[PDB]
Amino acid sequence: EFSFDLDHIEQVTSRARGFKEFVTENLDQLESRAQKLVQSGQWAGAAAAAYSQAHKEWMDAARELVEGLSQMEEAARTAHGAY
Amino acid sequence: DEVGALSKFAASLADQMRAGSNSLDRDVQSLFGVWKGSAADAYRSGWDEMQDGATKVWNALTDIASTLGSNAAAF
Repeated sequence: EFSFDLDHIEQVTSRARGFKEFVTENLDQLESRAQKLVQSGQWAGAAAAAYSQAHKEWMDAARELVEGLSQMEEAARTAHGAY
Repeated sequence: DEVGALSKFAASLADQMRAGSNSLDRDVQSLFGVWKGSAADAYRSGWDEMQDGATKVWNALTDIASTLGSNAAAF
């Protein structure tokens, strides 16, 4: 019924989901601790600009990472019969 | 000290994301030896977009890690 290959796809997709969760959880922790520093004023001027730039990059990238995963999940669903 | 801590945190996360991303890339590519058709194709381009995002994250983490480590005083 449900071949080895489909179970393999589902396992890889599951690892990609675990990876996405790991990435977002830790970026969340980083943003939370760093944003305190901008909030307190300890990071101002060039220091804030540097953080802001990196944060912009990883936020836009995180979105691209989730959208990609979403495509993988729809595809794996399609392969399993969940059209 | 929080500045040093965040530099180490960002650097460590970068190392883990790079490893994770390369590992997933190998796993994903191995599926295409047997999985063919429109869903396989869509999965491949989903992964390409996911890996692209992961790379941009890794690059941003490495950059801020280095700036915080090397320019600690301005922070």
